[PDB]
Order: sequence, then structure tokens, then C-alpha cells
Amino acid sequence: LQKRWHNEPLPQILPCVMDWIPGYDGEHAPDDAEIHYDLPVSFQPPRHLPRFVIRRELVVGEDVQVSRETGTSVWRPKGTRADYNNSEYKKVRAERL
Amino acid sequence: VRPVSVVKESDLVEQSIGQLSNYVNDIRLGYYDEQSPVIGFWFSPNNRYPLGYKHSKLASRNIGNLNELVGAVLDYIGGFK
Amino acid sequence: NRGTVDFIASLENLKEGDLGILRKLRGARLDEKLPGFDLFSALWWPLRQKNQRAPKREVAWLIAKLFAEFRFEQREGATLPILMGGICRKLEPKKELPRVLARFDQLASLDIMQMEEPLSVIMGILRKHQQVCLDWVGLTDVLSFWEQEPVKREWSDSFIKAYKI
Amino acid sequence: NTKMLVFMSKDKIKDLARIVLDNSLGLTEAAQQVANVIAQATLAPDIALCGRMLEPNDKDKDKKVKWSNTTVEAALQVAHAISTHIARPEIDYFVAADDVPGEDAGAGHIGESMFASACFYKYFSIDWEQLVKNLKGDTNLAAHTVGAFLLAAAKTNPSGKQNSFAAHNYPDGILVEFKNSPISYANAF
RNA sequence: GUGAACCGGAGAAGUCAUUUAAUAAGGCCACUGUUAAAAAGUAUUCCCCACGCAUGUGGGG
Repeated sequence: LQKRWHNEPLPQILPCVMDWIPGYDGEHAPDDAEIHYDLPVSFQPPRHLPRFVIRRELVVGEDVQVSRETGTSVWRPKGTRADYNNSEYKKVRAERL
Repeated sequence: VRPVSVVKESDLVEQSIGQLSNYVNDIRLGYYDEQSPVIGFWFSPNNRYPLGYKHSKLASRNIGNLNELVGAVLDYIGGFK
Repeated sequence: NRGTVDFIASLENLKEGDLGILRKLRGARLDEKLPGFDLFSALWWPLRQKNQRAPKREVAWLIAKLFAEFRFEQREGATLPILMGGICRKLEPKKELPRVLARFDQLASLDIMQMEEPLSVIMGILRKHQQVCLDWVGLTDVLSFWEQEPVKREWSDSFIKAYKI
Repeated sequence: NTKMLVFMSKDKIKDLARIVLDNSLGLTEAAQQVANVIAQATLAPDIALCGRMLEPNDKDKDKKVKWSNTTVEAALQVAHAISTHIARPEIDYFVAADDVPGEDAGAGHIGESMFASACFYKYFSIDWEQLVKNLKGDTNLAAHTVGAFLLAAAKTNPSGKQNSFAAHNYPDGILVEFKNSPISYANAF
């Protein structure tokens, strides 16, 4: 699970919605299985058929490891730097003089 | 995703363009590998705002007139004028 | 924040002559009255050389002038919103409180360059009730990052927390 | 040493010692007696004209140690001495020679001192009644103080750098007046 | 080329009219920047270039 900005919290229980699998032994679905109507046939005369869909859950960390955000920040104008001890400036000033 | 908050050393447009540059730089360092180069053109009126000053040439071109950008995009897509 | 601590300690170490020099320069620039420029340069320049951090020049100048006008014993735990809330709570809740609260809420709208008089009225209200302490270090640190939204959020929240109890 | 200076008559100091000399007196009572003898010992021509202002410390003092009146009203009003013309300060280059020869030349020290010459105007004012009241009604001592002050201020100089300049000059004009309101003729210059 | 594709919530408007923050006030009282000193100095001037037995002259920094 990929994280946004560092302060942002994360959901603790991630619901998964998955197709019911018979397995040819449990031929009858449980009573929690619900019908959705998104099995397509065509698109120009759009036609759909139902399917049995179940809903389970996952626990973050145990099941999905929290990924770390990429190297990024809110854009700030460059505040430059400052250094005279630097030898290159110590020689640039000699060239100027 | 982080809302732009103004500071005294920038504008609303300047910070938005800078954050766009930062995101483009981060995604160029990531998914968009050497499989295929990505060609882009950046335009602001009379070079008002730069998108990623230097920054290993994040934008392939810097344009200061709408006609020049239109001509550049047309010349890439077909070479027509 | 050690540089700010050194700045405030050096401000307390000042004698009365340069304190009067700074007092005479209220509301002024930095480019006139050369003794003020020399004194401020002597105060602020050694901070950058040793300490990597240092308060901003405008913030330091404002703090020095405010300290010269409104000499307060530096004490940890006496931030300006807390004292302002403690003063505001013991007020008439119909007329005086909206006026003083408006004068306080004017502050969180400007930049550093225009906070002198809106801060001086606040210090005058503080001196009216005979205060003996003020957190100059915390005020300087807050004034440094005055453009960050959580800074103003915590300023207002501390004021409301001190007002409510 | 003491954190602050104490001004007092010398003739009473031995009584101060007696307060420490008695081992039968408690510390608080001895401190109160010391405070009394210090606050009361002001009969001297010194303070008479210069006054006193003593502020005992409050953050350190023990309790039950009260203090009497310490302030003494002054009877002298010496003004600053200012020249009667535009001043002309001058620099003076000096070196410090070395008595033993060396490889290089000169050595020692290098410096630039300062000096100036001027004609000054001086002001002194003695309130006769305040001086008499300060000395507890004594008139002979007041007259002696007046005469000694006139003779001293007529014939003394500050001791600043007199070992190298020796400006032991005397005044050449003195005006002594007896008026009811003090006046200054410094506006002549 | 997805319960999708094609797909504006638009047209009208002044928060106006009235007003003194006024009346009282001392920052006062005490103070030595003092102590020591030659602007002198010959034994190789920091550098370019014409001649010489001179035991140096001339011009340039």
C-alpha cells in the first residue's frame, strides 16, 4: 500500500470484494453472497447478467505492507546558500581585486 | 494533493508551476524509464515562469509565444506548417 | 534555537546608553543614525559566524527595538497569546473584549515589516497591567516562521486555550 | 567587598566596631543597630554640600531590619566648567624608546595621545541656610567650611595627567555674590 | 471504445443616510578614567637598462 504525504493516516481495515468461487463441492453460495448485475455480453445493445459476489477484509501490515513515499516535497523557492570560507570564492575575490 | 499555500517569496501561479515541475521530475525519475523518451514543450508568456530551472532539462523547450509552441507541436506531429 | 537565546541574552546584557540609542530609533529605518546601525551590527553579526542558524535581520531589528521600548525580564513559559488571553478573560464581555480582541487579531494579517505599532499597542496593554515577564525567545521563533500556517494556527489556539480554561 | 558604596562620617566608625565587639547581641539586633548608626552618621562638612542617597538592597536583606532617613539635602550646586571659545583638540604622537640596541630600529610602543588648551568659566553656589541646617545649627563650622571651600576652589587643579602636562595655573578673575535667587552668567559666552 | 458515448444553470441589481474620547499629573534623588612613554634610525633600498675599473654615474617604477 503506497502512502501519500508523511502526516497522512491510513485505513486500518481494507475491504476486498471478490467473486464467489463454487469449487464444484460447495455448490450453494452462503447467504451473505449478494447479486451484482455486471456480467456483460454486448455493448451497443448493452446486456448484463447477474453474478454472486462476496466481501471479505484485510488487515494492513499483517496482509499488506505499507510502502514508503517517493522523494518529493512541496515546492519552495530556492533560498540559495552562503559560504565564504569556500576556496573558489576565496580565489574569485582575488581575480576581482 | 498537498494544497498550495502562498508565501511572501512567490505567487499562486509560481508555486503551482513549481509543484508541477517537482511532480514531473519525480515521475521522470521513476516509471518513465529509457523504454521510450517523452517529448514535452513548456510555454509561459515572454518566459514569465520557468518550469524547473535547469534541472537536467525537465522541459525539452522553453517558449515565449503561443505561435511558436503551436508551430513546434505541429512540426513534431507531422512537420506541417 | 541557541542563536536566538544568545541574541536575547546579549539584549539583556545591554547598558542604558545604547538602550536609549535604540529607544530613540523607534519606527525608523536602518540606514540613518549610524550609532544604531553599528550597535545592531555588533549585536547580530557574531551570531552567524559561530551558530549556523540566526534570526532574520528584520525580526531581530524589530525585537531589539521592542525590547528597548518595553524592557521585560525574559522568562520561559510566558508567551504573548497566553498573557493576552489572561488579560482578555478579566474584561467586560460586551464592549471592551471585542475591541481588544480586534486589536489582537489585527496582528495575524500583516508581514514583519508592519508589525511594530500593532505589537506596541499590545505591549502597552501588557505594561498597563504591570507585567514583569515576556518570552522573547518564543516570540522571536514564532515571528521567524510567520508564513507557515500551523504557526498561526498554534498562535490562535494557544490564545483560545488561555482564554477558555 | 560591598556591592554598593556607603557614604558616612569617619568619626562614628569606631562605634560601628563596638557593635561587632559585643558578643551578647543577636545578629538581627546588631544589624539594626548598625543600620541606625550608619543612617544617622551624617554630621560632616563632606556630605553637607554633596549630600547622600543610600538604597539598601531589598532582595537580600533580612526581615525586621528597618531603615531610618538616609537622604541628605545637598548645599552645593557646582556646574560644569566650559570654555569661552571654540575648542581646539590636538593629537600628540608618542613612542617608547628602547635602551638596548637591537637588530631592527625603533621598537617599543607607538601611540597617539590627546590634549587641549582653553580658558574656562566656573560656577559654584552654596545655599547658606541649607548648609547651616545640614550641620545641625553650627555657624562656626559653616563659616570654616565656606572659607576652606573658597580657598581650595581658588587654588587647586584636577590631577589628570599633571605628571606630563603640569598645568598648575591660577584663576585671574573671581566674582563673589550674595543673592536670594541663584543666577548664572554663562550666557555671556 | 466502461449503465457508456453526444451533454453550460443562465439572464437583473448602490447598504444606505447621523455623530469631538473628553476631563488630572516631576522621574526623582549619589558619583575623579585614573596610572608608563625620544619619531627616531648608515654600513647591503624591492625592482628594469647604457658604459666601466670603478671602489659608479644617468634614465624608468
